[PDB]
Amino acid sequence: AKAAAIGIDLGTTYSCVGVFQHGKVEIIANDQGNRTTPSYVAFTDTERLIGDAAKNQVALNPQNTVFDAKRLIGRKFGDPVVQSDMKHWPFQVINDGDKPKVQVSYKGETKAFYPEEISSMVLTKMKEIAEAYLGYPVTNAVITVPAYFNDSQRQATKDAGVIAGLNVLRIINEPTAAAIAYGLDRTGKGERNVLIFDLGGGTFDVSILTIDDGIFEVKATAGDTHLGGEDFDNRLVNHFVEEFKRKHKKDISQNKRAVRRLRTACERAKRTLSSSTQASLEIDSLFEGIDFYTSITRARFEELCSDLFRSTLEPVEKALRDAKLDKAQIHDLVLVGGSTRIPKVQKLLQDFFNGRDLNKSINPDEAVAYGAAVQAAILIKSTRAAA
Ligand SMILES: Nc1ncnc2c1ncn2[C@@H]1O[C@H](CO)[C@@H](O)[C@H]1O
Ligand SMILES: [Mg+2]
Repeated sequence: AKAAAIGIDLGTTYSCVGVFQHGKVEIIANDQGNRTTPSYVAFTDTERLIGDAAKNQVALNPQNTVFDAKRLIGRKFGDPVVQSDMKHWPFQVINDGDKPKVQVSYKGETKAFYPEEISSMVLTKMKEIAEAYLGYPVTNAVITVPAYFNDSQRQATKDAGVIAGLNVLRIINEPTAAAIAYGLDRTGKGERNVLIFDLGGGTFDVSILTIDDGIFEVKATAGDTHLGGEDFDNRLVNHFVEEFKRKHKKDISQNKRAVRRLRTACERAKRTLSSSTQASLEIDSLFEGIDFYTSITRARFEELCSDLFRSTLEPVEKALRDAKLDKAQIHDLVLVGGSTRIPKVQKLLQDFFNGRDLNKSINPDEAVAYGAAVQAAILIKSTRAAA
């Protein structure tokens, strides 16, 4: 009779929704079969597109396709971070009372939205994905945020849930949700130190938590808000642009279609390289009707991104220093984020911890949502105590 509650990982680049029922979690696929959904919203003269449909039409509608709203949420327009990020976005960000708003063309009008309004559209889609699986309306949810988010950012995320028609049970930290997915808070009495290594599409976060009798304390947070999978895609694209120049004596960089098609093929070859030692790249008529059929080895990809992968250890060292803990004092190392599938990244972290095994038995893309779904199921319990 009681509807299930959902756990939502409201990500910078992608979001994910889960439900915990009968001792098991289901990470829910959307109608296109994807277990993760782009945190994108596109506006046209006739439609508001959310998720895959928005991301899939970004190439020709860059001014009216919004993404990265999580980088603006709960911040001031005057913030240096906001002014820097704006230089990289094709959509307009406006100033309304020292608060940023995204401005687009939508259904015949110029319209401006607060970041919480864009995130409420992403949350609306995640709610619908869950309702398609459950077969009934969903209202209760736990939403996750980065551990470094302040009160303004947490409140703006709750407001996004409220606008989406969701009752927000709690806002919980992303690394806490990942620890809950592994049941790390169920180890009973005694302090447990957990390091969460979160490398995603566009961000990198390291968090150290101490858990005692199910109570969490964030001991340190470090990372780089501008390091992730997209930076590795960028390195591959540069390598291929150079290769094309070498073979055909043409620079393909100015044709946006060629660069986009190359970037899309690069990202897929990158995924293959996590499972195979080689990946072929085949593109028909990339530039001036020339087919670009080539290959790349895992060793070459690792060389291309080597400095980026190595740089992930600096925040790990910093977090350990800030938490006042030695490497040997960390009980569990947990991998989160799609980019942690890269073998070289796992090797570097393992070597840093002198050969320690890494927790990766839960899909890295889904661990945060999984933990949020477990917490949501706990929070809606309303049993009266037996005599
Ligand atoms: N198997 C994989 N190997 C490497 N990167 C991956 C893999 N799966 C997903 N990613 C990356 O994780 C990020 C979040 O989806 C993206 O940058 C994506 O390219
Ligand atoms: Mg994330």
